[PDB]
Amino acid sequence: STGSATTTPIDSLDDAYITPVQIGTPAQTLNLDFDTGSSDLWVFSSETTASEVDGQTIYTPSKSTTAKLLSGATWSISYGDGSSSSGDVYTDTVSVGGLTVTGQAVESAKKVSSSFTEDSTIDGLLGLAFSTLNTVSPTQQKTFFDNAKASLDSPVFTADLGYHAPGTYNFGFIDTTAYTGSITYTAVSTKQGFWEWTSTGYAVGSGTFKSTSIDGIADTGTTLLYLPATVVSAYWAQVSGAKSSSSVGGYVFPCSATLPSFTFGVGSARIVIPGDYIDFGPISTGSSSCFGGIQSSAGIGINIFGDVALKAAFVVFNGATTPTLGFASK
Ligand SMILES: N=C(N)SCc1ccc(CSC(=N)N)cc1
Ligand SMILES: N=C(N)SCc1ccc(CSC(=N)N)cc1
Repeated sequence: STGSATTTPIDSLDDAYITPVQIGTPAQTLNLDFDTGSSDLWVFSSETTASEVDGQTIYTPSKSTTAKLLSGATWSISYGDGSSSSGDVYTDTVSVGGLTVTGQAVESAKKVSSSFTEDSTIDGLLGLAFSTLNTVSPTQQKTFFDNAKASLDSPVFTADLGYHAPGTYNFGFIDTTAYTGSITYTAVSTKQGFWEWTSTGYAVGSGTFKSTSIDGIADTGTTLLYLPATVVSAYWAQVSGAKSSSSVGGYVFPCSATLPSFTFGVGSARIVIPGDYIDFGPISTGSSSCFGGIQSSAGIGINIFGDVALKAAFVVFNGATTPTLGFASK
């Protein structure tokens, strides 16, 4: 089997991407944030504290004839931005782009933090990291991908995120029309539960490539590209007037600037992030200071190849017995 679903930016800045997901019988369609940096499928629901729901579509398990309460199971998770959510667990039928899993753990939120409430466009998360990170207790649950894998034509999924445009998540096949050139595969460590890999270096604009190992994670659930301070300083030094702002929380730059590209290495291959992809727009409405899309990972404890990087590529998440990642230009 295979599945194929379109993923759409939530706003004009590509702050996150949502993908429609069918849950239950009859189907209830929710728009979820597919997150290769976590491993829980959780949804706003009829159980969510009423004051914490503001415009999201909810899952109502009592209206699904295939929903079953997973007795005694609870979950609780935190995200890189300090947001969090928690609740109880059902199993139900979940379909993505025509691919169906029965018995998928659907984590129903009883509580969500304010940043989830305030974002009406995201109805929950669909985790695609390794199932060892799943938070359900006392019996850990498998991700949608893990549950689907045995049925898939090939044990892979692919991320093809758009820049200010829709893109695609495919399960079970590699669309050879969706990329240029070849896919370069690279080793993954699963020891932290992430799609963790080592980039072979970087270049800024038309500058020379610096060969240096950069360990980090392929994370569709993080918006920006977080890299070591040395790398990020080298990038922003090429932008007149750019500075690191302690009060804003990162590098900012004049909105009048034209940004240079940023290249990262995948083995001997090179993925080029166009400069425009690094512009995250005014720091506050009406400002002429703009927020940068490449930020320091110092203090986060890991480098993160988030959407800024991934959207410049066609990315294969190969979930064979020894997982690997693939990257192609597009
Ligand atoms: N694990 C560590 N000690 S590094 C801290 C860290 C790890 C992962 C993320 C992204 S989580 C996500 N995409 N839901 C953010 C921060
Ligand atoms: N806690 C605060 N000082 S402001 C909290 C807050 C953030 C964002 C908005 C606009 S998005 C919306 N209304 N859903 C409204 C309130």
